[PDB]
Amino acid sequence: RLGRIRTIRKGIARIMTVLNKNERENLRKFYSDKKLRSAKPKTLRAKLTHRRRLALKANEKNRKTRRQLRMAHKFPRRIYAVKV
Amino acid sequence: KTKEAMTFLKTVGAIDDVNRVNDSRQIRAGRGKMRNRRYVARRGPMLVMPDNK
Amino acid sequence: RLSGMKHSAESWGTGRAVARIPRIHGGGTSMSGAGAFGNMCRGGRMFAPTKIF
Amino acid sequence: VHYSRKPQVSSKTAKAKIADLRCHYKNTFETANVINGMKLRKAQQLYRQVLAKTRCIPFKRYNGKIGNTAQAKEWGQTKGRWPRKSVVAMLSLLKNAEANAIEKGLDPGKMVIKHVQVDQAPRVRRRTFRAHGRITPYMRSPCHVQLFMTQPQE
Amino acid sequence: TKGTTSMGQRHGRTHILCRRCGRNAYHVQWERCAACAYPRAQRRRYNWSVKAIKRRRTGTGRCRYLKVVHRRIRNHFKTDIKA
Amino acid sequence: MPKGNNAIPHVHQRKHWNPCSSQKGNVKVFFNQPAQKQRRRRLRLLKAKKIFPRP
Amino acid sequence: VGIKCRNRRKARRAHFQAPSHVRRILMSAPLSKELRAKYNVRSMPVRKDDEVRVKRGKFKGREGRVTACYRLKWVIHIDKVSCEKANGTTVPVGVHTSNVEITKLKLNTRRKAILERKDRSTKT
Amino acid sequence: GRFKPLAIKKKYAKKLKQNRPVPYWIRLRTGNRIKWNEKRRHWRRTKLHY
RNA sequence: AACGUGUCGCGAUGGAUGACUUGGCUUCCUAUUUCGUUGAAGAACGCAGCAAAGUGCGAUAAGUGGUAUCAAUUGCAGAAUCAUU
RNA sequence: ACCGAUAGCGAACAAGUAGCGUGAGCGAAAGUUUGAAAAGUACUUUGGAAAGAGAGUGACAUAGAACCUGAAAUCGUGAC
Repeated sequence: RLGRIRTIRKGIARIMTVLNKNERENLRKFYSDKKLRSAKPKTLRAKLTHRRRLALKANEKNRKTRRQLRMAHKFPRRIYAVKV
Repeated sequence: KTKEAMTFLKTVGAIDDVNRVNDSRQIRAGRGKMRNRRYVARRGPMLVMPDNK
Repeated sequence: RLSGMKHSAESWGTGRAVARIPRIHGGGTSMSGAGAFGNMCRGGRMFAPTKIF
Repeated sequence: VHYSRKPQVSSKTAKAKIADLRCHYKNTFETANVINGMKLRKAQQLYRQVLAKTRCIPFKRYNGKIGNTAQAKEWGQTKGRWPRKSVVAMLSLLKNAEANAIEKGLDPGKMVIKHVQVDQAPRVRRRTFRAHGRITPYMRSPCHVQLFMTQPQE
Repeated sequence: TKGTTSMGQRHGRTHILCRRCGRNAYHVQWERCAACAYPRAQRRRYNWSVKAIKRRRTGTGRCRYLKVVHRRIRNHFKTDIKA
Repeated sequence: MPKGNNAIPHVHQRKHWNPCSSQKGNVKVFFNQPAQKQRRRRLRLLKAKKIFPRP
Repeated sequence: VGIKCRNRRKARRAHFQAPSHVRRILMSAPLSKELRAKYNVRSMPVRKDDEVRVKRGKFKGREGRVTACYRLKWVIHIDKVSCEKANGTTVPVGVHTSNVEITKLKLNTRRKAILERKDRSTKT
Repeated sequence: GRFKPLAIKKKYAKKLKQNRPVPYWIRLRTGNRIKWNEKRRHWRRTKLHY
């Protein structure tokens, strides 16, 4: 109960916290340079639900076909209005 | 303005009945209170609006 | 849904000097054997359970 | 603890009370009683006397099979006992009261007991194994004692 | 006799403690935590014992992480720090 | 039992699947309906708002 | 018109659950008539240091300074009001804000700042 | 028996530390409903079993 | 003399009672729907000044970090620490 | 327009705990000082000790931590 030591250890938490923060992000950077892979381990690459990790990436999902596309061009439907 | 309104209303009537009102307000004795009926009171005179403004 | 109603309790039957009801299953509890399910029992059903319509 | 009976004169009487004593209550009743219990004069001397020169203590309530004794002559009856345990208590009891008679200033050379009130205090539990596995309580009856002493005079 | 001596004979220790769920029911020789059914890669429950099911049903622990999922999801992943 | 000459032997709720201390089960009350009404309404209106240029 | 409670059970519950942070908020004082008059605030939340007056309770009318603010029991110890412990030791009593009124406040930056908002909300 | 695995070694240890009067200093605080060291294990009553 | 009987006042005895009542218990809503082998849940044991428990936490162990706010915390500890960063 | 601590969830409580059972599983009991607060009875004094008696506190301790009330059964007492 020269109680002050708790804090000091808690200070220890603080360097330590920081430290990895830095390292970790260090790492992250030097992973890239390709759109993918190994850039950056999973533990650098942050969990996000089974489903959330699953999912259709937008390109492949919005990048539908010519048939439709032409069609889409052909049948837009924005505003009309009626009453009289 | 509340006051303006009320006053006339009082003058024109609202005093007793109104005064029963607000003031016959009691904590609901018994358990309804403890099923959240904390207070009770009576009822006093009615103005009908065509609509309020 | 099934308030009260909840031990794996059984009726003990006859010859046992006693009213013939369900009783709590288990020992030590010192609920051990205590009358079960219904109405009359501690924490039990009540008669006529409280219907939805 | 509002113990006992409304007791007179703030001048010359003295109050104590102790609880849950460890002698069998009924029994103790008969212990207490000889001092108190009764009927005035007989109760007063005898406490001064068993307790300052005698043994058998009278009983006349509890039943059982309960032994017969000539000592019961002390009573003209047939029951009294000599049960050690109690006795001890009794002595204590007087005694604080007596030291209080210093502080009240009363004459301890001749104080008198009036109105003791001795009550059943809540009982002690424990268990026993019987054949086939049955179990019974073998329980206990302790004591409440609260005491007053008088000694006005001419 | 029939019983009590034979109560002398209960040095079975029958079922022991478990890994996954602990308690007991661990049959040594045909190896099972009755409970968790460790061995087996899933865990056991049955209907009838519904209460047991409740007794095991998640949260009872601490959903150590999963708990936090609710925060996080609700915290909708605007990500990184503000600075 | 009382003497009253009334409309013979009836009344019904004391039949099947009305979940008792058992459980069951096929449940579908309408008490939601206020709320539901609102659910239809509140939504409906609220929908309008969104759509809004549209007949 | 929303025509009820604002239901007590829940509410009643909530109060008991007040966190530290929250205690401070809830606790506000009537401000000195003069002080009110001065900064033109309605009522104001406390903290240490400062000066108060006892209105009601059995002990109506006692007055003194804030030593100590014990939020869990919701207490102010005010300086120079105390109780004696049998031994001969004074032990301060504690107290609730609304039956006291703040006579005088400690003002730092934060104070000044807070004060500003408050004073404003009354005054501006 | 004579020998009794580390896990086993753990179970007593963990328990023992709990089997004694609750930290009194705690008890003293404001609003301490605190009856007693409830859950304390014992042996001439309460073998831990198995 | 006895035991009973009785009253009442009073006392014991007991934990009733009412009154409360963050408890239960029901209905109804919102949602930027809802895990985990990227190791979930559940499990284990651990971690405090002084902690049994609970509770929190996980050897960064009754915790750090950010951010928000803006002086407490009090069983006893502790710190002058409010122009304060 | 629910229940009111034997109610009400099992569970108002360190409860799905404790406890119990080989195990499967079974699975409880258990509420409130303060017209305001410990002010939680200093001190005296007897008392081995508890303790007592005083005292001392506090509106109130027929409020002294069994704290609201304190029902009945049962018993001492007083009193007859």
